[PDB]
Amino acid sequence: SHMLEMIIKPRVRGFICVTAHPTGCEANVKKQIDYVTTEGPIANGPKRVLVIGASTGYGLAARITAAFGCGADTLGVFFERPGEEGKPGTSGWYNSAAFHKFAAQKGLYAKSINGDAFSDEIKQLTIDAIKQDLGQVDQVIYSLASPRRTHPKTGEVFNSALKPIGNAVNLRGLDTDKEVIKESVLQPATQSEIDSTVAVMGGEDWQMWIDALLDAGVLAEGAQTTAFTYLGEKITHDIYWNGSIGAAKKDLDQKVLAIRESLAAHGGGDARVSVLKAVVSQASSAIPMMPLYLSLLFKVMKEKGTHEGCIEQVYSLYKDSLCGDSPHMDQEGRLRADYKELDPEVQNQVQQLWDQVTNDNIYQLTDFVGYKSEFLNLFGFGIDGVDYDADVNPDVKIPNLIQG
Ligand SMILES: NC(=O)C1=CN([C@@H]2O[C@H](COP(=O)(O)OP(=O)(O)OC[C@H]3O[C@@H](n4cnc5c(N)ncnc54)[C@H](O)[C@@H]3O)[C@@H](O)[C@H]2O)C=CC1
Ligand SMILES: CCCCCCc1ccn(Cc2cccc(N)c2C)c(=O)c1
Ligand code: NA
Repeated sequence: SHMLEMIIKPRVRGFICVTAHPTGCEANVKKQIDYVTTEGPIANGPKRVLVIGASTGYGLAARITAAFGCGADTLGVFFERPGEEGKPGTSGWYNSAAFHKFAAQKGLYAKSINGDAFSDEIKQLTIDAIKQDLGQVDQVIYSLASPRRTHPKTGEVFNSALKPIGNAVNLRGLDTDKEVIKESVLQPATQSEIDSTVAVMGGEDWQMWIDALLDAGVLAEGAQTTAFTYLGEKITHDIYWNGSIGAAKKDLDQKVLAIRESLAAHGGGDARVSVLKAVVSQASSAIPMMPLYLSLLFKVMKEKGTHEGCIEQVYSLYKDSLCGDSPHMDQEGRLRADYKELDPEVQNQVQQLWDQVTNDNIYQLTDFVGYKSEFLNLFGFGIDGVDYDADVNPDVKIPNLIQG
């Protein structure tokens, strides 16, 4: 059986960790669950939840909160690679395998669909799943993060860009491989790259989802949907909020209105763009700015007692705003969970440290240690009480997994 099993260690290829540890991912999922159950149940939550992008990061945390905080039956959709012999699957695959296992232990429904959520096919499989099992869903979480989209009608492949708009920008960053503070310049996005980014990360596909569920009649009265967004501090504004990715996020703000209008006449349902804080994710070393900003932010927020990851954010988002008696609303009608990051004193401290960090003082000025630990945690590595010396079978299976 040693030929079918292997010792799995991190392998970092060009800022991407290309391995994932199944036992560690299970431990990470369990830790997120134990957080939710320790904090306690959430009153008045949805009971039948569809999460689009349910295998990692914020969508995973939404699934865990819905299931183990609100007691929801959950249907998840994601796009992940199964493990095979000699070849660890993606962290999201192992995460979902662990979710299904823990859901069943607690007697909660868990079914998942692995495939392209941008396609009509997957929307159909999802509809069919709800009809057979749930009747309808009360809540739809939209949490896809993707670099590309195949348009379901036209077949066109759109690619997102992470560029400023207008002028080129100098962005200070941390190269996590060489452990050097260094700057690079990004050229402004072309109108074409802006439209492509809005096609991928804007709100059309979210619309196509809520319309497809409606046209099939699988949405309960008083239903609710939310898509996640990031606004960030002024230091991220040039590249994020006012760049190509921010153009996409602003498209979401123009989608959420037609969404809310349709659900509000439908038993007083509701729809909101929800704004969340920056966290370490699979794509954090997309641009070396993110690791530097996270390392700084983690240190500052830890000194204030306010540091959080995905599960802490989404638990509050559900308890305070999605299901709570005091929604934390902004001037635009967005739900906000990100205010501890945007606190003026935090921004100021992060901004002051930003111009001071050098190769020599990274560990004295920042929580780069913490960034690295959370980044490895995502793939199931560096976790407490996991025996990393033991052989493991990378081919972990998932019951009630529809493969599309
Ligand atoms: N990571 C961060 O600091 C923040 C992210 N957000 C927003 O939260 C949302 C979730 O992002 P993360 O948690 O970072 O992403 P992530 O990479 O952890 O997860 C994205 C999910 O999308 C799924 N997915 C990607 N392409 C898909 C496809 N074609 N079809 C089906 N599933 C697909 C992945 O399987 C995964 O379940 C995004 O809208 C992001 O912009 C909001 C605030 C900050
Ligand atoms: C400089 C770091 C500040 C940005 C951190 C918050 C953040 C981090 C990741 N993402 C997802 C994302 C951001 C940028 C490019 C791409 N492709 C994707 C999927 C967000 O939307 C938001
Ligand atoms: Na997600």
